[PDB]
Amino acid sequence: GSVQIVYKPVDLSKVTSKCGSLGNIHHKPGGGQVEVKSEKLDFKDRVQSKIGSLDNITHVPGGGNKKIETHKLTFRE
Amino acid sequence: GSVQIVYKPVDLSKVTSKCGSLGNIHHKPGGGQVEVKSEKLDFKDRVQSKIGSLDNITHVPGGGNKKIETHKLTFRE
Amino acid sequence: GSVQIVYKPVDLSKVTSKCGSLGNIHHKPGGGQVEVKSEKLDFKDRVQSKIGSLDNITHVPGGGNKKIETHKLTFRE
Amino acid sequence: GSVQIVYKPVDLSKVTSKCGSLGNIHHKPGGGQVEVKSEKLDFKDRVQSKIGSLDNITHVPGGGNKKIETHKLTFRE
Amino acid sequence: GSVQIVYKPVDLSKVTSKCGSLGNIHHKPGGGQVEVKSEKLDFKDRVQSKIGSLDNITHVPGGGNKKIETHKLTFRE
Amino acid sequence: GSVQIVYKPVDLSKVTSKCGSLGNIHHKPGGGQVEVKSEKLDFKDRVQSKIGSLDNITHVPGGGNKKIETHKLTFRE
Amino acid sequence: GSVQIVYKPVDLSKVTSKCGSLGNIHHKPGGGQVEVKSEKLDFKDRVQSKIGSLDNITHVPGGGNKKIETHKLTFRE
Amino acid sequence: GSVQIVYKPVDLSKVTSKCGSLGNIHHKPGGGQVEVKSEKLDFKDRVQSKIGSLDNITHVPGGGNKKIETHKLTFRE
Amino acid sequence: GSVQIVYKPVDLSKVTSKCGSLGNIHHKPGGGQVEVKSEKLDFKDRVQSKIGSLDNITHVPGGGNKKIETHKLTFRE
Amino acid sequence: GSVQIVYKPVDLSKVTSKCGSLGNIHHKPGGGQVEVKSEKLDFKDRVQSKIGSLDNITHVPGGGNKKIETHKLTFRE
Repeated sequence: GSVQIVYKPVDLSKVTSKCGSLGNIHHKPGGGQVEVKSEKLDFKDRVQSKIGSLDNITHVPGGGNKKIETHKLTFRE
Repeated sequence: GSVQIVYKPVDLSKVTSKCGSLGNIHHKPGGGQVEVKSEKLDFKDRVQSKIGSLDNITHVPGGGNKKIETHKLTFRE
Repeated sequence: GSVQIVYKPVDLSKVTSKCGSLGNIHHKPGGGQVEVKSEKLDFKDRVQSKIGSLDNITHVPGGGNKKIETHKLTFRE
Repeated sequence: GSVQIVYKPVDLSKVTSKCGSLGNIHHKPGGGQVEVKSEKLDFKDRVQSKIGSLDNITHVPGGGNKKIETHKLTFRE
Repeated sequence: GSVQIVYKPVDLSKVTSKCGSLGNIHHKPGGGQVEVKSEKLDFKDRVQSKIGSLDNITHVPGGGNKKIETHKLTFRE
Repeated sequence: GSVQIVYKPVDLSKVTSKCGSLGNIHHKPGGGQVEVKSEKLDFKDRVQSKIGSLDNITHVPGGGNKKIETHKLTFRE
Repeated sequence: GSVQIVYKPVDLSKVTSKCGSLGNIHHKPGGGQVEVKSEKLDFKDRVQSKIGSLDNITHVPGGGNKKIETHKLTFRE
Repeated sequence: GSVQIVYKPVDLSKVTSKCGSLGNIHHKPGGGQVEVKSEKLDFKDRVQSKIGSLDNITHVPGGGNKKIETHKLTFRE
Repeated sequence: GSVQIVYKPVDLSKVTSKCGSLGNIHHKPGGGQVEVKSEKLDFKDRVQSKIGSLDNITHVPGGGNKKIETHKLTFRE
Repeated sequence: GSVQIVYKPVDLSKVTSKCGSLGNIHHKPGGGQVEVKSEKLDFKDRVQSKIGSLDNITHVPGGGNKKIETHKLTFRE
């Protein structure tokens, strides 16, 4: 029993953007107050906890085009 | 018993955008107050917890076109 | 018993957008107050919890076109 | 017993939009107050809980065209 | 039983962006206050905890185009 | 014409209060938002204006007994 | 014409208070946002204006007994 | 015409307070945001203006008994 | 015409307070943000302006008893 | 015309306070941000301006009893 597998995907996609002028952005967060209480904490795996945070993020990219592509081939016998 | 598999998808997609002028954005969060109470915490897996947060995000991309593409081929015997 | 499988999908889709001028956006959240109480917490899987949050998000992309495409081929014997 | 399978879908769809001018958007949330009480919490699966939140989202994309396409081929013997 | 596997995906994708002028960005976070209490902490895995943080991030890239591509081939006998 | 005026009021009043125990008071205002617009403003007298305010007052006195007493004698000829 | 005026008011008032125990007071204002617009402002007298304020006052006196007493005698000829 | 004026008010008032124990007071203001706009400002008198303020006052006196007493005698001819 | 004026007020008032124990006071202001705009400012009198302030005051006196007393005698001819 | 004026007020007032123990005071201001804009400023009188300030005051006196007393006698002819 012969098994033949051909895996030749083709991609020619394009992801572009144009923006003539970009600016004049104001970000003025007005403070705040946060309080958290805990006693026991157990993390044993791929964990990404985030406890008691006060964050401000100003994200202004001229591009920001995102492309994700995943290929997977599994063979079992 | 011979098995033949051909896997040749073709992609020529395009994802574009045009924006002549972009700006004059005002973000003024007015504070706040948050309180959380816990005692026991057990995370053992692919967890993404987020406890007691006060966040402000200003996200202004000139592009921001997103493309996700996944291929998968599983063979069992 | 010979088995022949041909998998050649074709895609030429396009997802575009045009916007001559974009701006003059005001975001003024007026604070707030949130309180949460818990004692026992067990997360063991692909969990995405989010407890006790006060968030403001200003999302202004000039593009923002999203395309998701998934292919899957499973063979069993 | 020979089995022949041909899988060649064709797509040439387009999803576009035009907007000459876009702006002058005001978002003024007037605060609030939320309180939640719990003691036992067990999440063991693909869960997406969200407990005790006060959120404001201002989403203004110049594009925002969304396209989702999924292909699946299952073979059993 | 001979097994032949051909794995020749082709990629010619492009991810570009143009932005004529970009600037005039103001980020003025107004302080804050955060307090966290815990006693026991056990992390034994790929953990990425983050406890009690007050962060401000100003992220302004002229490019910022992101591309992620993963290939995987598993053979079992 | 002789005029005789005798002005001898007598006061022995008492204003007391007793409170054995006083406490456990919670004041949690949930933010808000107020906007006022004006152009011309003229105040020329004993004025006590108050324009565009967002106030929270927590007033807990153990005493708080108030006594006001005014005497006035006017003579004309 | 002889005029005789006697002005001998008597006061023996008392204003007291007792409070055995006083405490456990929580004041947690949740932020806010206020905006005022004006162009012309003229104050020429005993004025006590207050424009565009965001105030929190926690007033806890153990006493706080207030007494106001005014005497006035006017003679004209 | 002889004029005789006798002005002998008597005061023996007392203003006291007792408080056995006083404490455990929490004041946690959660930020905020205030904006004021003006162009012309003229104050020529006993004025007490206060423009664009964000204040927090924690006033805890063990006493705090206030007494105001004013005497006035005006003679005209 | 002889004029006789006798001005002998008597005061024996007392203003006291007792507080056995006083403490455990927490003051935690959570920041904020204030902005004021003006161009013309004219103050020519007993003025007490206060423009664009962010203040926190923690006032804890063990005493704090206040007494104000004013006498005035005006004679005209 | 002889004029006789006798001005002999008597004061024996007392203003006291007792506080057995006083302490354990925490003052933790969480920053902030204030901005003021002006161009013309004219002060010609008894003025007490205060522009663009960020102040924290911790005032803890063991005494703090205040007494104000003013006498005035005006004679005209």
